[PDB]
This record gives sequence, structure tokens and C-alpha cells, in this order.
Amino acid sequence: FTVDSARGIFPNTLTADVVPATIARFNQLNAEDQLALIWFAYLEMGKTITVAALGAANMQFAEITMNQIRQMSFQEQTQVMCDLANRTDTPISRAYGSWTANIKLGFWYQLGEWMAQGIVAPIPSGYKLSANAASVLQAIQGLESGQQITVLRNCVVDMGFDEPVVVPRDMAQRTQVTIEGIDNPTVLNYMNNMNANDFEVLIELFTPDGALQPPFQKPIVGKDAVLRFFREECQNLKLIPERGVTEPADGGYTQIKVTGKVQTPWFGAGVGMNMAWRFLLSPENKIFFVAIDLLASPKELLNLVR
Amino acid sequence: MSFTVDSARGIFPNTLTADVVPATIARFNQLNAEDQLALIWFAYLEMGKTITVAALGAANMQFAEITMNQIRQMSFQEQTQVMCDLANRTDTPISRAYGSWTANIKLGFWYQLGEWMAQGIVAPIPSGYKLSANAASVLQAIQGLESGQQITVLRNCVVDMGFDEPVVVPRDMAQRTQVTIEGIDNPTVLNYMNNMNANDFEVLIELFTPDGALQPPFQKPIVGKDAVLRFFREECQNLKLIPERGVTEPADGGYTQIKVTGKVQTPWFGAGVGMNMAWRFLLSPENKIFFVAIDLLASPKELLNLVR
Ligand SMILES: CC1=C(/C=C/C(C)=C/C=C/C(C)=C/C=C/C=C(C)/C=C/C=C(C)/C=C/C2=C(C)C(=O)CCC2(C)C)C(C)(C)CCC1=O
Ligand SMILES: CC1=C(/C=C/C(C)=C/C=C/C(C)=C/C=C/C=C(C)/C=C/C=C(C)/C=C/C2=C(C)C(=O)CCC2(C)C)C(C)(C)CCC1=O
Repeated sequence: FTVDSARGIFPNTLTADVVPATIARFNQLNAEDQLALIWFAYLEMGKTITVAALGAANMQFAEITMNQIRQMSFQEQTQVMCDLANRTDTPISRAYGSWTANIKLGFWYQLGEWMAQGIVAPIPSGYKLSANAASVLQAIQGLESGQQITVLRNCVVDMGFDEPVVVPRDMAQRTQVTIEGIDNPTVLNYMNNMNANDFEVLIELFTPDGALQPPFQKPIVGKDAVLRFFREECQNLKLIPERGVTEPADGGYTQIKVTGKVQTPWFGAGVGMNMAWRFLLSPENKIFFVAIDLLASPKELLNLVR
Repeated sequence: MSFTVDSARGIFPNTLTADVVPATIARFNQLNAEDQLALIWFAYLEMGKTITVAALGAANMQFAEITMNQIRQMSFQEQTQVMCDLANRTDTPISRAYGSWTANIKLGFWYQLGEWMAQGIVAPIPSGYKLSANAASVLQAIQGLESGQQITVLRNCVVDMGFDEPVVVPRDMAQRTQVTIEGIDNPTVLNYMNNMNANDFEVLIELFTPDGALQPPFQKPIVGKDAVLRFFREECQNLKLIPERGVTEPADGGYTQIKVTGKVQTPWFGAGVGMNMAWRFLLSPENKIFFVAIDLLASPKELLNLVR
């Protein structure tokens, strides 16, 4: 096996490719339509946000920028927001591009609160989305909540351009998952370490050259890059695996598929995303490859075909 | 100034473009390399459209001759790996060579490989290959698109693989034709269309302001005469522009906004495929192009969408 050959295990897992499709549609819209579309989608999303994600040492990184924006006029604020959407090369857009996803999300959450408070320039009254933007908004509002929030997140994170430590949860307070059909400690402890933010232990489950493929992204290859990804993107998730299957693969490898739900700290139990994990484990029972997929619909939770 | 390039992008915002094309490309980009190759094989086979002899013998293929002949001599296993390296945008000598090529060389390369696949010279899509669930759905989506949208999906997928010519002679004035656009007599728009059809890019570039920009379908504004002229020379050769209808309206500061709808034919398919397009011009008071966007329209209905 190579990483690229591992990518196709369990090939009839149907993923929610409407998400990258919809993001690509959003990417065609001009900056003002993008900002207005997100405003409308966000307001109409009946899902309340918790800002336990993006903590203090993290959000300290965007404080300077947020203080700059808070001192500009409504016209300068609008230009900055458009520079972000346009991925323009400006000092603030470069600052934004340096941040992790949760810092970017917390930044926009604060601007959104200030917009409802009149502290930051609002979407102009009586604004009309372009014909294409109106159709993108309608498509988003037809998606399952888990897909809606992934579209919004990825659009936010793609904006801009030109990590404090995470201490794991105390052992006594930790939960342990139960996965129907799966007894393998490498899979069980992948989930338990994730749920405890115990990334320095989790990385030891991988082969030295092992790879992790997040939803709609390319494989991240090797312990150094995977550990960096854990530390930067994976804090405070709740993984709720339900059921899985295991089967032998070529050369003494083992392939395992698990389905279940994931909650993000931004929405807690209010949004459950339907996920699959597809593992290829080495003969020594280490993770050579794991893919994490956002599933097309709840019907895919029952698709456990070997 | 009354406009910036980014503020010009939104002119005629009721124009409904075929964003199903970038959406479907994004779905295709989720598939692994072998699935991508098989999907394009079946999509290319299901299309009933023929590539022209004039594009088939394109002299620029000499840049790719050595690489193709190398591939032809490889084993089927090596050939498959090369093709996957291309789909994966891997850093290899062959993928770097492909990434150095122009779009037209890239298309001719894959046309030749596909011919060789049918002739038993290059490794075929394996006989017992089953598309993934996602890939089968993407293939079904492509089959439901208008041919002009199908070929745009296929072209963009080809051009995006890999990584890690002489300019056409303008046609003699005596041999040129003149477009006719119902509703539009603006000479800058007519001159844009006629110079494009004549491959007279050095005259065409003089129609733009120095800070002026051109926005190709599903791409970002290309800003400045140097960048735009390089784009004309590299990409826009031997097209046939068939504008039919248009509307002109005043814009701020004495500018003029013009929308034209019509059809475009690529030299790859000749008259076999007519893509429904809009051109959206923002002209300075001095009659120069400050911004022009070229859109692939969502459906033929949009040819009649000529409201402000
Ligand atoms: C932008 C903007 C606004 C603001 C808008 C705002 C504030 C928008 C905020 C939107 C928010 C807070 C979106 C958060 C989405 C989080 C997701 C999808 C996390 C998924 C994680 C997953 C699947 C993890 C999976 C994982 C598992 C299971 C593993 O096993 C391995 C790890 C891995 C990570 C792969 C305004 C409202 C101001 C209007 C203007 C404007 O433009
Ligand atoms: C890859 C592959 C294969 C091969 C597949 C093959 C051979 C695929 C070949 C596909 C081909 C030949 C696609 C050609 C597409 C051309 C288009 C959309 C031109 C558009 C031009 C336009 C819109 C003009 C626009 C213009 C106007 C009007 C302006 O006014 C301004 C300029 C501008 C340019 C913007 C196999 C079958 C071997 C399988 C394996 C595999 O993977």
C-alpha cells in the first residue's frame, strides 16, 4: 500500500460532495455578495453558537486586528471585510491568513455580534443578492445542518491571505467510546484520545509515515504534519462513533470502517455531523492511513459493506 | 475614479452563469486518481462530439512528443502510474513537463493517450473497474449537462492536472468578417469581437485602459494590458465569437455598461459545440475597456436575459 492507494478503501462510502460543490459556487460570487450571503445564511441558521471554542490565548491573536477594525469608519470596515473575502494582499488579510481556523471563526463571530450592535458596518439595507448568489443561498438552506455548517466554516477559513498548547482532559474525567462490532484498541483509543484532546498520545498510534485525510482535503502525511494538524485544528471535538466493520486487506493490513456522529464545540449537541472513519492499519496494528468523511445523508450511517 | 476592477465584476448581476461547472469540477477533485481517469474515460466516450483534424495535428505537440513516446514505450504498469501522477499533481519529471505545457498541448496529449488506449498501446481503464459511489454520481451529473458545459468540465479537469508557443498570425483584413449585434452599434464592442475573431491581439489590446482587466469564465480578473495580452496570446486563439443580442446602459461617471449574449465555438470542436456566453463590458467615457467579463451561461434561456 501507498497513501494514494489507501485513499480508496471502502469506495462505496457516499460522501457529501455537495459541500465542496457549493463552496465552489460561492467562490464565483463577488466579495459583497459573499459577505451578504453568509450574513443571511447565518441569521437564518436556527443553530446557536457557543464560543468555548476559540479561547483566550487563541483569540488574543486576533485582538489587535479586531481593535483596528473597531476604530475604522463603516466604509473602511467594509473594505477590510471585502479584502478578506477577495483574499487580497493587505496587512490585515495576511494577519488573518496566519491564524488557525478557530481563531478566524471567532474573529468573524465577534464582527457578526458588532454588526447586530451597530459597532461594525452592516449588510446594506435592502441589499439584493445577484441571481447566482440567491441560488447558492437557497442551496445552502436546503442542506442538512451538518453540511450547512461545513460550508460556512470552509468559506470563512478560505478567506484572507495575500498555536498555544492544549492540555488533555484529566484521566479520571475521560469518557470511553463503545463501537458496535469494533474491539481494536487502536481504533478505540484513536477516538478516546481525540475526545480527551490527548494528541501527544494519539500520534503514537500512527506509523511514522502514516497519513490522515480530513473531509474534502488531501492526505496529511507523516507524524510531524499529522501532529501539527491535531494541535491546530482538532481541539474540543466530540466523536460519537456508533458501529464498524473490520476486514483483512492485502499484505497483512487491516481495513476498518466506522460510522457515527461528530459534534464541534461551536454548536455542541445542536449539530451532529454524520461521519465515517476509514482506517488502514499496518500488520503491527498502527494507523497507516485514516480518512474522515462527511457522509451524504443519514442513510450512509448504515453502509458498512466490507 | 468611479470604478475599481473589483466593483466592475458585479455589472449585470442578474446574469445567471453555469456555476454547475465549477461545482462539478469540485466534486471531481474529491475522487482519487484512478477514479478520475476512469470517470473521464466514460464521460469522454458518452459525449458524441468529435475533435477536429486541425487541432489534432497542432504543431505545438512537438513540445510533448518526447514525453508521449516515452510513455508509449513504458509498461502498462508504468503508464498507469504516470497517468495517476498527472491526476494527483505529483512532483515528477513527467508531471513537471506536463505542468510546463500550455492548455492546448495538455489537451492534445490526453487525446493521443486516449487514442492509444483504444488501440491497445496505452494501459486501458481495467476491464473490471467499478467507479466509486461518488464517481458514478459525478459521471451522471456530467452526462446531464449541455455539451458546452461538459466540454468545459473536461477541459478544466485536464488543465488542472500535472505541475509539482508561436502566436497565431492575424487574418488579413480583406478576409475578415464583421459581426452584427441586435441592439449594439458601439464600435469598441464590435472591434473587440472582430479583432478576437481575427486573432489581432495587438490591435485588440489597444481597446483597454492601462488599468483594465479581463475576466474569463470562472477565473479571476486579469489586470493590466501586459497580463491581458499574454492571456490573449496564450489562450484565445482561433475562437469563433458569434454575438447576437445586446443592451447598453449608462454607468457612473460617464461610463457605459454593455451586455452581449451569443455563442462561442472553440477550435477543438468547431461547429459541433456552441457555448452560450455573455460578455459584460464596462467602457470608460473615452470608449476604452476598463473591464470585460466573459461568462458561460446557465442555459439557453439566459441568451434573452438582457435587463439591467
Ligand atoms: C464570515 C461572515 C460572518 C460570520 C459568519 C460566522 C461567525 C460563521 C461561523 C461558522 C461556524 C462557527 C462554523 C463551524 C463549523 C465547524 C465544523 C464544520 C467542524 C467540523 C469538524 C469536523 C468534521 C472534525 C472532524 C475530525 C474527526 C472526527 C477526526 O477523527 C480527525 C480530525 C478531524 C478534524 C478530521 C457574518 C455573519 C459577520 C457576515 C459576513 C461574513 O462574511
Ligand atoms: C484526460 C483523460 C482522457 C482524455 C480526455 C480528453 C481528450 C479531453 C478533451 C477535452 C477537450 C478537447 C475540451 C475542450 C474544451 C474547450 C473549451 C471549453 C473552450 C472554451 C473557450 C471559450 C469558452 C472561449 C472563451 C473566450 C471569449 C469568448 C472571449 O471573448 C475572451 C477570451 C475567452 C478565451 C475567455 C482519457 C479519455 C484518455 C481518459 C483518461 C483521462 O483522464
